[PDB]
Amino acid sequence: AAAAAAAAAAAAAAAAAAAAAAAAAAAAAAAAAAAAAAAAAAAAAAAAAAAAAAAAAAAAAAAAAAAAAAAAAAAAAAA
Amino acid sequence: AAAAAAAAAAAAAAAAAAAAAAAAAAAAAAAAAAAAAAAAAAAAAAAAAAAAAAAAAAAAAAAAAAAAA
Amino acid sequence: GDLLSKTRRLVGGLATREPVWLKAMEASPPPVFPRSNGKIQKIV
Amino acid sequence: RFQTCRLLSGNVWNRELTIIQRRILRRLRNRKRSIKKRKIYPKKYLTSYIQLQTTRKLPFFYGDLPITEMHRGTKRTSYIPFLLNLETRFDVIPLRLYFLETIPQARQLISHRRVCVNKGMVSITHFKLSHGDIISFQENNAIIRGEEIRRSFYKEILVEKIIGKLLHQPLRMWRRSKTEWFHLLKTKRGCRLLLKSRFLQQLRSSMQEEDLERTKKFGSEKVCLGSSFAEHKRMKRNLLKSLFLSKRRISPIVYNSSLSLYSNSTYCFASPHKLTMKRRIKRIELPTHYLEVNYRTPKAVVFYGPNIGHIPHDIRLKDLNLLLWSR
Amino acid sequence: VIQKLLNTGAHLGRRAAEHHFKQYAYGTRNGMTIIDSDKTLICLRSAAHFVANLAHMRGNIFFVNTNPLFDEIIELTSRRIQGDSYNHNRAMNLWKMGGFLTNSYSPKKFRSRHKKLCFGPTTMPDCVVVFDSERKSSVILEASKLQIPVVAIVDPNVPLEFFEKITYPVPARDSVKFVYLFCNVITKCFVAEQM
Amino acid sequence: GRRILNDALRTIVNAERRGKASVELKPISTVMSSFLRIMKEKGYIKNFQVYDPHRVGRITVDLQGRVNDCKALTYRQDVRAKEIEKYTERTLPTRQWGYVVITTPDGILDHEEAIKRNVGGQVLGFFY
Amino acid sequence: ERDDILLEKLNAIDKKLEIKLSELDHTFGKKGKRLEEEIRELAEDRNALTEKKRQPLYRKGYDVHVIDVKKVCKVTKGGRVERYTALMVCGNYEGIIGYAKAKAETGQSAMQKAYEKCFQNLHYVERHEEHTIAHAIQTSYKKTKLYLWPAPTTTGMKAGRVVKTILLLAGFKNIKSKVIGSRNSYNTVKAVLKALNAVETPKDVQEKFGRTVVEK
Amino acid sequence: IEQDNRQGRAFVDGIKQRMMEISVLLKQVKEPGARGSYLKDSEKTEMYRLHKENPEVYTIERLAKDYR
Amino acid sequence: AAAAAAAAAAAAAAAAAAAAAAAAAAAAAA
Repeated sequence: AAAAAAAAAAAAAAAAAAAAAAAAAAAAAAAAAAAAAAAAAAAAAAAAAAAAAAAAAAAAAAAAAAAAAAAAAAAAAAA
Repeated sequence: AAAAAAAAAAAAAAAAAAAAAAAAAAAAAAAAAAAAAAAAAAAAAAAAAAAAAAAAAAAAAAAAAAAAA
Repeated sequence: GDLLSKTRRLVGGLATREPVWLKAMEASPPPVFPRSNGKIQKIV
Repeated sequence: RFQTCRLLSGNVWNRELTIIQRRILRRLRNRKRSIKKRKIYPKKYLTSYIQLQTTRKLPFFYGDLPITEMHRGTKRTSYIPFLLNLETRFDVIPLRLYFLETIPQARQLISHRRVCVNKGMVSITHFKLSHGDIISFQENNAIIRGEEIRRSFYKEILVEKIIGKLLHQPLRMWRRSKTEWFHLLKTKRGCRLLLKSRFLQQLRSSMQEEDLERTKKFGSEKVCLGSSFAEHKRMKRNLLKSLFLSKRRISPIVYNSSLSLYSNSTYCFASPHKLTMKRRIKRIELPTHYLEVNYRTPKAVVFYGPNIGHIPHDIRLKDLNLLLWSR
Repeated sequence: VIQKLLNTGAHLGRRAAEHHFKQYAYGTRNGMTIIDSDKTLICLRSAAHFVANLAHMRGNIFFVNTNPLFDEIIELTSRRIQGDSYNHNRAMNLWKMGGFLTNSYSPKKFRSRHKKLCFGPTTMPDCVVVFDSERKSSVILEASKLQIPVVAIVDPNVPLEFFEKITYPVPARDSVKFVYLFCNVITKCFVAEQM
Repeated sequence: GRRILNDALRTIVNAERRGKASVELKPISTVMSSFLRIMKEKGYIKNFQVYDPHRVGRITVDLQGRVNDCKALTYRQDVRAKEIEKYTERTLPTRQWGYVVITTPDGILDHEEAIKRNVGGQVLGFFY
Repeated sequence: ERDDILLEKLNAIDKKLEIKLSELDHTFGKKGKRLEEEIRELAEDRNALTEKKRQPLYRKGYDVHVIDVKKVCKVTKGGRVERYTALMVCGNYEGIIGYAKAKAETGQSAMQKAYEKCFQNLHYVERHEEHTIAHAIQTSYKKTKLYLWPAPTTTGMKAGRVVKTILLLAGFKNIKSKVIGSRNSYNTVKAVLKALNAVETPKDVQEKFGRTVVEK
Repeated sequence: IEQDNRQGRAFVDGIKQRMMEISVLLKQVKEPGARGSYLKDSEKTEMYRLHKENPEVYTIERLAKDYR
Repeated sequence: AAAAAAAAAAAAAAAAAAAAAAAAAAAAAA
């Protein structure tokens, strides 16, 4: 797939960067909303960044992909 | 895309070099995320300032008495 | 502390730097069994 | 007295260090204070040595009362009579904290002269006053010490500091004559306003910079980083993805700007405290846990009591973590 | 299950009563004691996993043996496998003895290499794996000193001063079959593992 | 307080730090059954099945493995309700914890339940 | 640089392993013509290999905590032998406290000969709120006993000397403590160690159910 | 053109020396639970003016929370 | 050209890294 591999490379790069960043964003958001109080803050945050806390975010993104694909496809098949 | 593969080896070079040389983010990320999310005042302003005071100690002491010197 | 948790508390309180067997040590705990009394039953 | 500084192996704030005193302090401070405090590890009760040094520093600071005796009066160790006498002993603490020499200059003042509180003379010299106390000189005190506090706030915070920080390193016998000249210039109540408006703007900018230095000391850059976590990643995204989009799939000046501003991002958010400094002058730490003065004519009612981390200690946090075992 | 059939065929669960532990014995048969072979297998699971994980950081291992009945079974390993050093495998052949594992950076310079070996290699083994009865005690002591984990075969015969400061005990109990292939399990491990 | 009580408690403690997990005590009692249960639902043990309600005497206690020194008092003494705040300072860890056990007319308490109900009685045991 | 010199020393020792393995595996034949090189390169291996365990003496194998010292004068009587024993305690004000004990032939030499071993065999103490200890506790060595009671934040350290210079640079500020029995030194050390390591903080007491509140 | 938007915002960040200083003041505010200012006495005579004229609206809550 | 810019990024970034590394090596003296 000459001249086309770097394209998928950039797509994966952008998607992964945004995805993991939004992941830890949601993790620390849930924390700071509930307690994230004093040192449980550093605990949960570095857990989000070293432990995954991002695999579930990407699974929610893939769920969004499948659901919205189904919606757009059934719409276009209503045509 | 083998020229792009050489560029991507260059990109891996920039990335690994940045990380293992100048990354300085393991907990300052969390600390300042809270600092900015503290962009306003409420009955969660004293809570915020005290959480910042009592989570800056871990970073300061950890760094200055952890390693590398 | 025990040989498995002493070391964790040590490295966590940042006493010494990490050993090269820690991630695997925790990943394969030791085979504990229910604490039972004496009386090895004579089985027949 | 300077002899006490010689004993304390350092500088107990003798005034007007004559030339051979300059010599002897350089000798003593460097050689002795180093050699003892630098690398010894003695069993020579370094804890108790420190204890002596601090319990000897503090009494001159508060004139001449014995502070071991203050400790002993209560059955505690410390920090309570400290926060107390500093809540006020009413001449040695407040009159110096604002405008005087805590020594029998600021003493004997309450003995003979007056500083009426709530217009009430309190001539006891050891009063404790807090929570709503108006501190006011008399008028025949004012008609002199208005000028005295002006010549203090300027000759001793503008003039001396400004002949310091500059004109300094090669020759001090020269800062001598430069102080003569700037004395002739401060003689002038128009020079006052012109100096208020002079290039001190530049020195204040440089001071902002040096405070930024002592700030980056312990992670100001790390919190700047965390607070702008995306933005650098956004710059990297610009660079790498515009790379894998425009080419290898205006590009050259896209790379120009991306390189410049991105490398500058990383530089400014990871420059680690090149201190290397020659010396460090000291600020005057005015009390705003106590309320200010009508500096025009002294009317300086208090509004609150003091804390423990905002006190003029001539001692580092150590040895006072041995005296005041505080966080 | 079938593996339990195989262990039971392996003349292993049964061994005379010289015991300090009883968390293990299924019973006794007056000349043997029957340990819980499922616990045997579970211990193997844990420890073999631990070694196959330590692999994923490739930390030196340095087996130990002194009873040369396993010599051949073991020597099929530790050379081109695990540590990979056949020359060190020769140290192991004739080692455990001297100033050991804590004064490892000893001189030991004097050879006069007349019908002697005198290897003295030196590097921190991040885990230890032994199997013999008791002469090797120095390795256990010094590992417990310097916080090195150990895998060890323990029979009913083990004093508390070992049975409690050795982690990962494989209570295998070699018995009437004497030495039989075991190490071929750890041979499976670490090879076709490191990917 | 009796001495069969002290006996039950010390047999518990010694079996614990010996390392067995299930024991049996012959001379049983109501004040002892109550105390086993109190320890239980405060956490310190696992099951306390008493067997013979009358006339014989046998308990089988199966244990967790917590600290449990728990000396059982012998020489009686009063305890009001407002004196525990200072008297339960003479346990082993004076400040943090241990439950001085008190007996009441309203059932055998510990010092938390006591200072809540504002009832008194007499001390019986300690906890550490 | 640390890893650079480490693997570099490893290059040295690997050429050592190579040539000395070769020479060993040549057992068979005439003797001298290999043993000369044997002695040379093995002596070289010594000089190089011992420098790893040399390193801990000054620069690394040396953190930035602070240390304090003890010392006495033991004896042997072959003639009138005299030597010196000495103790050291490392602490970092956050609580990592460790110690060490070793002997030498003169004071500063013994102080030294421990000054680079205090940094091994480290035990980590858990100072509750950065100023004091978690509770009261008794703890005894052979015949020295010890009692630890906290104090609210403003009293200060009420302890002796050998115990003060440990609770100080462990990071405590408001402990009161009573050591009783033997008034010896090296038992108060290791008594403080057998004591502070005995405190079970609420994190510990969550060894069973129950989140233990602090009373706010 | 997205690229030049990007370069504009990257320049925006590059000229953000000041963010170091807002972080300065906000961590100082962190330090003792206090606020990093003087009021410079212009605010003090200003608030005296404000309240003197308006001792009806400018409570010592309005005023003192204005000037913190 | 863009490959020249990629290696240019590697160049400038490794340059900055080494410069600050030596900077710390010098700041460790005092």
